[PDB]
Amino acid sequence: TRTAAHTHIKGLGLDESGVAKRVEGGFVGQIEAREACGVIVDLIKAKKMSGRAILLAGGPSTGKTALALAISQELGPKVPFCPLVGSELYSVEVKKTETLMENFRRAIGLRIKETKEVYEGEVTELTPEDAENPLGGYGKTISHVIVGLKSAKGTKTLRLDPTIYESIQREKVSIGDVIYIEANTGAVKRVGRSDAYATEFDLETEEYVPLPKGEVHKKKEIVQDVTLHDLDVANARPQGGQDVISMMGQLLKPKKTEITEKLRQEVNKVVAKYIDQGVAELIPGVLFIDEVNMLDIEIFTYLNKALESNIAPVVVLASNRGMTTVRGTEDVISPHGVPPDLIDRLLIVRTLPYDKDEIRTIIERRATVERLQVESSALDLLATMGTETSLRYALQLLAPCGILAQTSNRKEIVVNDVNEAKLLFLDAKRSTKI
Amino acid sequence: EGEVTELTPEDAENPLGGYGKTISHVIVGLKSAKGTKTLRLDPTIYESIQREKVSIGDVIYIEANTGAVK
Amino acid sequence: DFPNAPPNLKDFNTNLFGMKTVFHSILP
Amino acid sequence: QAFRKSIGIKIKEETELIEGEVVEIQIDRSGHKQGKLTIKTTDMETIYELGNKMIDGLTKEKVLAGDVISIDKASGKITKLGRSFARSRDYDAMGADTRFVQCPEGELQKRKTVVHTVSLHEIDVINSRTQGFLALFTGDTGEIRSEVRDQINTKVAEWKEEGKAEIVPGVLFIDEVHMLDIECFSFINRALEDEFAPIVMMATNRGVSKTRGTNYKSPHGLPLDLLDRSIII
Amino acid sequence: KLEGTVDMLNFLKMVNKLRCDRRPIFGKNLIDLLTKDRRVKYDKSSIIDNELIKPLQTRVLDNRKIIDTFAVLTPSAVSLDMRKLALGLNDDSSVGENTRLKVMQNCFEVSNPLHQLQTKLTIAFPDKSLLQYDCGKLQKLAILL
Ligand SMILES: Nc1ncnc2c1ncn2[C@@H]1O[C@H](COP(=O)(O)OP(=O)(O)O)[C@@H](O)[C@H]1O
Ligand SMILES: [Mg+2]
Repeated sequence: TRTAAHTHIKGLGLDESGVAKRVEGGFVGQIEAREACGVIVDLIKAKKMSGRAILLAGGPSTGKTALALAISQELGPKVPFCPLVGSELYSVEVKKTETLMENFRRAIGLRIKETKEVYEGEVTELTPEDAENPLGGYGKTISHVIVGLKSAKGTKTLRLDPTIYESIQREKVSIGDVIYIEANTGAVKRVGRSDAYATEFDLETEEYVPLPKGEVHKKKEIVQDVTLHDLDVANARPQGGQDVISMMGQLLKPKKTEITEKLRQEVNKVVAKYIDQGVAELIPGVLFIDEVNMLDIEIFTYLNKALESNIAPVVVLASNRGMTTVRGTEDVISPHGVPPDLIDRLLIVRTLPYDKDEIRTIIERRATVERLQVESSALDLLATMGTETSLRYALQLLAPCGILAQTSNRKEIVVNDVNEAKLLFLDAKRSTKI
Repeated sequence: EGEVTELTPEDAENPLGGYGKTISHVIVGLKSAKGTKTLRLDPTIYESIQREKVSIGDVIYIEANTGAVK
Repeated sequence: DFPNAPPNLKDFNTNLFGMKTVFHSILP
Repeated sequence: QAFRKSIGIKIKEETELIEGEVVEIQIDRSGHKQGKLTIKTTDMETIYELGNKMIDGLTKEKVLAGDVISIDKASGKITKLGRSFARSRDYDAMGADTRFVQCPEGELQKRKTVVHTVSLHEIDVINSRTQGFLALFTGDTGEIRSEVRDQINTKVAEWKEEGKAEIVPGVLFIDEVHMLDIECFSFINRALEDEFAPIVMMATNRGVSKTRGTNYKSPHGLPLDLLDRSIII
Repeated sequence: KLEGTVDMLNFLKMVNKLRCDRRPIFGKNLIDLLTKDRRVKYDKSSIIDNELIKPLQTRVLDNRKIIDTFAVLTPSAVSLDMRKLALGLNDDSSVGENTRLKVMQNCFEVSNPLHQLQTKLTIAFPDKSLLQYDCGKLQKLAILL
């Protein structure tokens, strides 16, 4: 129901072993930028390089941010994408470098694929089997504990390691409870009374859960996605409980802290260990920093160092500026807002302005997105105005035109409504004139 | 407010009436410049009395607004 | 048991796994 | 934080409760204990059988006869609403905990759903720390983690997909926008474009003046990129 | 007596009305609803996170040897009364006697894993290695042997 500024951007719209179609995925034109984004996306999917920088350079409205959104969608939600604005780096609780490093490590992702075998049942039989004592002593010995489990269209009786007794004691399973038991771990959890005994007592505080479906033995593969920043935050934070450390943590508000290099190296080491064990996979991801002009010179120098880091994502930067002094410098007039040192480490891609037909196609597709109907003459007038003042100006004037048409009980936009909106809402140029 | 003269905690008329200690109302006798009055108090007010460590002869001060004993 | 003696059977199974009124109230 | 305050989330909660004045409680204990309980309303009376955990909760709440209590059959939590008026005479001074309420009417077991209006900023603050609801008033909330905000967006989307939560977008009004800095405007340029961005109205009185944080004059003190995405009245 | 009981009933009525008027801004049910962890249970919880994520307490516990080896310095000057005077638990503090005793009992019952750091930084007790090191001649004997 919402209509954001980029809802039409469904993807880059390339074809296998080919190029960008003229109109596909909501984009129109900008073929070169889409092809460059496609090759960059393929490189990122290759997952074999680190610290590759691209700069979306172009005039305002030229689709820079739309192109970053296209990259994000093309990689999909499975690849961890971390949008960020250059203004966001200037925190008050920590230094800028800390925020940049946290974002850098936030962009990298880890995928853990674990398969587990589990039995899960209400409990029926519970009978230990006596066996001869190797040490004698006239004592009563058991060699297995026997459990019977019921499930929809399933039942089995299991002989278990006697050690289960201690688990069963701790869990305090009773007959008629629904329990979770791990095939290799010997761990047990109970979660339920079966709904079949919910009628035995009119009142009971515990929650009765439906009996498990399927065969009692079920094999499930669980996939989880995590980021290095999440891991660091979890490891840098107290567990949380009744101990005094948690008490002083509750007293003092948790502010951001400079996570030491030791913790980062420890996290990297444990991640490497578990990856070598074969359970986890690494996903680099993309960190898009819009309005890269807003970064200070110190942030640029740390990017200079951080791009050389052995583990870093692919950074996409956008800039709408021309020849302006780099922030944090007094007399360094440089192309875009990027200082020359960072320019040497990045790649620039151009985003061309738009023609009349391109503006018209963009306007008609945007109107299609907003569930509006427009006449051909109204479309021509709208495109003329967009070429007269601004494209985004027309794309914003679209909605009040629809409201004005609705006020006339009409389901289609007419030139009169367009002129009415033009009179009501002034553009940037006409306001500058006043 | 006044000076405590008596403090005779009472249990419920039946042991099955309550839980554990089964302490019922407490009777307190206060003395002032204009006379004396015997009050019947909730067990919560008795708990407040126990918290404040009040003995016979101590000048006390009970707020019926909140049940706070000073 | 320490003198190499077996325990009670019901106690054995209970340790392996692990009437009168007491409170009546009515409003007068 | 200002932007999220301008968006509200209307969330529906379904509650099932039993409320009534307990008439008689009889508990027998050896083995596990068993007992029977009777709860009446203004137009109903019923005898119930109590499980061990229900009896444990009753004992730990120290409920007596004539008390109006509420039990959530999902969790069994027992809350003492208050005492009857008939027991008011029994004391001269009353504790802070005591309350006098009437006996509830109607059926003993009732189903009720309640709609709650909570802003996104409030949800983020609540879900950030263990005591964020105090920071919702104190204002010492700090810079919430971005991963928390993304998770909250995902959760709100999940609720909306399941149909139990509704979004009520609002209007953000910024007085004297020329008091902002260039960094704030550069952030706003992207921030206006989020799917959950509200509708922002901006009021200014300065004409062609010098933008704060820059060394040049501007048509209204705002960068041209922001004016591009702004219609001027 | 009847006038007194009428006044008492009026006061009780007003107090009860004021006590029932108490309301929360956000109910604890609302707090739970906005705080509830969606539908996540231990059925689909990742076991690997118990080793990948190690809190500060288990890190203090596991690294016992380094803490024992490298905690050497002790405070130059201390004043023992500041330990209890800082928290207001002294006998002549403004904190109430019952509350003070309750706080003391809670502190006694609470568990702290950082005790080892406290006891190492309290007294610089030398270990069994010093008998190797205190005598240079014993050092030479060790190497020669
Ligand atoms: N090639 C394009 N295809 C479709 N829409 C576009 C395109 N370029 C720009 N737009 C429209 O304009 C906006 C994108 O502008 P943006 O990428 O932010 O440029 P800039 O970063 O220069 O301001 C979007 O709201 C979108 O509707
Ligand atoms: Mg942009």
